[PDB]
Amino acid sequence: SQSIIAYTMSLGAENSVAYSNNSIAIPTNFTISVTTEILP
Amino acid sequence: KLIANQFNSAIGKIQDSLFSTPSALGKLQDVVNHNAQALNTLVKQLSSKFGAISSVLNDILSRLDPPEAEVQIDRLITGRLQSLQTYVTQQLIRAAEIRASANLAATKMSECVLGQSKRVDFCGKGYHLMSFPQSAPHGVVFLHVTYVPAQEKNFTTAPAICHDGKAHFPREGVFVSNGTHWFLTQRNFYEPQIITTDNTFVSGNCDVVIGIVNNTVYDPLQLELDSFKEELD
Amino acid sequence: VSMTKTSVDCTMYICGDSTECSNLLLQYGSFCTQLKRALTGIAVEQDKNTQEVFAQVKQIYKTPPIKYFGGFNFSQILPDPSKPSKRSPIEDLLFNKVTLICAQKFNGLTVLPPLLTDEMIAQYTSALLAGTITSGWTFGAGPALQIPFPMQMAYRFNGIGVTQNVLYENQKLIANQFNSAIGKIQDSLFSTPSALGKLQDVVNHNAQALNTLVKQLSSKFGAISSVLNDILSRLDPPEAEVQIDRLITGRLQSLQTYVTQQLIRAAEIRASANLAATKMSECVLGQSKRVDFCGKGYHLMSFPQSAPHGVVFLH
Amino acid sequence: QIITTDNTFVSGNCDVVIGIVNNTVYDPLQLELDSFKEELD
Ligand SMILES: *[C@@H]1O[C@H](CO)[C@@H](O[C@@H]2O[C@H](CO)[C@@H](O[C@@H]3O[C@H](CO)[C@@H](O)[C@H](O)[C@@H]3O)[C@H](O)[C@H]2NC(C)=O)[C@H](O)[C@H]1NC(C)=O
Ligand SMILES: *[C@@H]1O[C@H](CO)[C@@H](O[C@@H]2O[C@H](CO)[C@@H](O[C@@H]3O[C@H](CO)[C@@H](O)[C@H](O)[C@@H]3O)[C@H](O)[C@H]2NC(C)=O)[C@H](O)[C@H]1NC(C)=O
Ligand SMILES: *[C@@H]1O[C@H](CO)[C@@H](O[C@@H]2O[C@H](CO)[C@@H](O[C@@H]3O[C@H](CO)[C@@H](O)[C@H](O)[C@@H]3O)[C@H](O)[C@H]2NC(C)=O)[C@H](O)[C@H]1NC(C)=O
Ligand SMILES: *[C@@H]1O[C@H](CO)[C@@H](O[C@@H]2O[C@H](CO)[C@@H](O)[C@H](O)[C@H]2NC(C)=O)[C@H](O)[C@H]1NC(C)=O
Ligand SMILES: *[C@@H]1O[C@H](CO)[C@@H](O[C@@H]2O[C@H](CO)[C@@H](O)[C@H](O)[C@H]2NC(C)=O)[C@H](O)[C@H]1NC(C)=O
Ligand SMILES: *[C@@H]1O[C@H](CO)[C@@H](O[C@@H]2O[C@H](CO)[C@@H](O)[C@H](O)[C@H]2NC(C)=O)[C@H](O)[C@H]1NC(C)=O
Ligand SMILES: *[C@@H]1O[C@H](CO)[C@@H](O)[C@H](O)[C@H]1NC(C)=O
Ligand SMILES: *[C@@H]1O[C@H](CO)[C@@H](O)[C@H](O)[C@H]1NC(C)=O
Ligand SMILES: *[C@@H]1O[C@H](CO)[C@@H](O)[C@H](O)[C@H]1NC(C)=O
Repeated sequence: SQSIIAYTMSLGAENSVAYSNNSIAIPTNFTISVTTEILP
Repeated sequence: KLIANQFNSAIGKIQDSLFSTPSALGKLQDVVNHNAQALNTLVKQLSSKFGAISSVLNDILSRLDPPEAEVQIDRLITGRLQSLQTYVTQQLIRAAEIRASANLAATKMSECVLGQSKRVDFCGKGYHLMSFPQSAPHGVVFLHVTYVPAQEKNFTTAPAICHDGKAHFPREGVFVSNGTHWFLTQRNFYEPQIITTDNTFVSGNCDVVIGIVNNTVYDPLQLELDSFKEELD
Repeated sequence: VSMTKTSVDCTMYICGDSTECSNLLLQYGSFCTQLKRALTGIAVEQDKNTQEVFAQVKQIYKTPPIKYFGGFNFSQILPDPSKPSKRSPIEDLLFNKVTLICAQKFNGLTVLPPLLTDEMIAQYTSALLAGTITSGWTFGAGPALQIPFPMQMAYRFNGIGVTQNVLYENQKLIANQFNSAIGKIQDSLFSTPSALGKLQDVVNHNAQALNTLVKQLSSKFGAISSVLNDILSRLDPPEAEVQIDRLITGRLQSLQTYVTQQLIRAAEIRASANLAATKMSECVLGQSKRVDFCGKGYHLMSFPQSAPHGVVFLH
Repeated sequence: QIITTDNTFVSGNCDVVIGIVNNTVYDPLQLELDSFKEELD
């Protein structure tokens, strides 16, 4: 069924970046993204 | 063609997002609601007595002689004047907030729509390409078109290439390796190119840079020379 | 970045545990409602301000277990796993310098906790530091792309008109100057009590506003007594109503003054938080060409640190 | 300015770019070579 629950909020997913002395990540593709900003 | 198709898809997504999400324009509805509250409260305060026998001036004047009516009227005047002072003060505070928002909107109009901005997250998420304004009630909506990197690949790198006692540095790019050969690529899009004397510049010897690797740097002029007089005679 | 979130029980401030006073208060209309909404709006705004300044990262990034970044020592800005709360040495210093029983001001005045705890803010700061250190400027614009730190710095040097070979030839000098400067930051903040004055001033202004609001309850405002219990104990309702209305007028004006000045301070804090969020995006998640926006000199990089009710940027 | 191999860069063939036009791109090195050993012997 359903109920109201309480929890400690999550801040985000974890991501361990593979940092190394001689390792680089380079985009092989791209996305064109359109977002919206609303101002009074 | 890919860029145009991604743009057109993103615009359709903007229409679907705004259409299907009632809360998308909440900031402007909140401004309208706050002004509606302020005025509904200001009018409702007229029904309060503030200690008077009645909230209606016509009933006070109908029932009492001027000398008593003046007391009841001064109680109502004090209450109504304080209600107006509260309304005006909160309108001035809201006006300051709206002015700050309008100044931000004008700055974004100039820097995002009339140009291209390098300010991170100022003109949307990603690297800014362009923006388009749209009018909205009591406000402006900006559609921010950005370039978002995707599908990154994992490469080996080096700060410099050592050729013949000299350290070669990229002019515009980063050195990468696919595990067998070294190439120079632009940083924001993988496009391997042969490492040459035109792509790189030379400064110093090979014993200074930490992490320098050994690779051939190609010089077109020498290769042509080595073919040009190959016969010799 | 944020302001203390307060809440006022209007009836209990003006007419604490007095039915006769409450009934007289009802004749002034919905003033308690307007004040309640104003303080609720401020309380919500302060959490919005904290969220906008610190919650700018989609994911919580972690540093490698091998904390070697070309010779650049970040141990004084990265979280210290040994101590509870997982704050950096600098963050511990910043929190130490600035200072459920409602023991004080129990006159209808309460303080609400922030939505994000100090630990959550420290976690956002840690994620931002890990992202900048391990992914450079690509972290802010999309997916985090690993880059060796000395190459990130060489790129940042190109960003200011200095070639990459200048950094690579002088990499040891650059790392040593950086480490010395960080040690100087710790010594400067530790030895200068006034370094964090802006945040202590915010705390002091909120403390003054509440101490003044409570102290005003002792004023008579023309009444025979400042205490409602003594007026009701001594006088019959018809005379008590006059004395009570004098006290109601004084207390309501005191609350209106408090709320108005909290709204003005809230606007100032909002402007500061908006500046802090802009600096977080342009200084920490990128490299800025705006002169003096991200520190004195040509900007290379910035590192956030959490502080009570605020943010400290190391430029 | 004259369109040369120093002013421009090369990426891909001529069948990809929409609106590409046909024009000579001048290469200084080849021209010098074509004069340098013109006599041949
Ligand atoms: C870079 O990413 C884009 C997507 O953002 C890639 O283009 C996409 O390629 C897939 C195929 O791998 C397309 O899916 C196919 O679409 C046709 C449409 O008729 C359909 O019949 C197929 O069954 C399949 O669904 C997809 O539509 C296409 N997207 C766009 C916007 O063109 C692109 O290939 C990637 N490039 C590289 C080098 O990875
Ligand atoms: C990065 O820098 C830190 C310090 O800036 C290095 O760790 C150690 O830090 C302490 C101070 O925090 C240094 O002084 C020590 O202080 C204690 C205080 O009780 C004292 O008992 C010790 O005798 C010492 O004076 C300590 O010297 C320093 N460690 C070293 C080896 O110098 C940290 O090691 C640095 N990281 C790298 C990778 O170099
Ligand atoms: C550019 O300026 C830097 C300083 O910001 C110069 O590096 C500094 O050079 C002096 C020597 O001229 C170093 O002093 C020496 O340090 C050793 C440490 O063991 C000490 O034993 C000596 O008695 C003397 O005190 C100083 O430490 C060093 N600073 C750093 C951060 O490396 C650099 O040489 C200058 N470059 C040019 C081209 O002028
Ligand atoms: C790294 O890239 C090079 C260049 O593309 C690869 O070598 C080439 O592979 C293609 C495969 O069709 C051949 O046609 C070329 O002749 C090769 N060139 C040379 C100079 O060998 C190489 O295999 C790649 N290595 C990895 C691990 O991806
Ligand atoms: C790059 O090539 C040079 C030679 O052109 C290497 O230098 C030699 O390194 C060996 C290492 O055992 C020494 O014994 C030689 O005396 C070196 N010769 C010279 C002229 O320096 C260099 O080590 C190579 N670098 C890498 C990373 O492989
Ligand atoms: C640029 O020149 C090329 C030839 O160097 C043209 O390609 C030819 O176009 C004709 C068009 O009728 C074809 O019949 C030939 O078979 C093509 N040859 C080759 C090798 O592609 C090209 O069309 C010219 N472009 C423009 C815009 O004039
Ligand atoms: C980078 O090089 C240093 C050289 O001392 C080494 O200690 C460190 O572990 C290396 N980093 C990685 C990820 O291998
Ligand atoms: C990149 O490649 C190395 C091996 O060359 C590997 O160890 C590393 O995990 C790779 N990165 C990722 C994100 O998998
Ligand atoms: C509530 O009281 C108990 C003791 O009766 C105490 O142990 C506990 O910590 C208290 N909780 C709070 C939130 O103060």
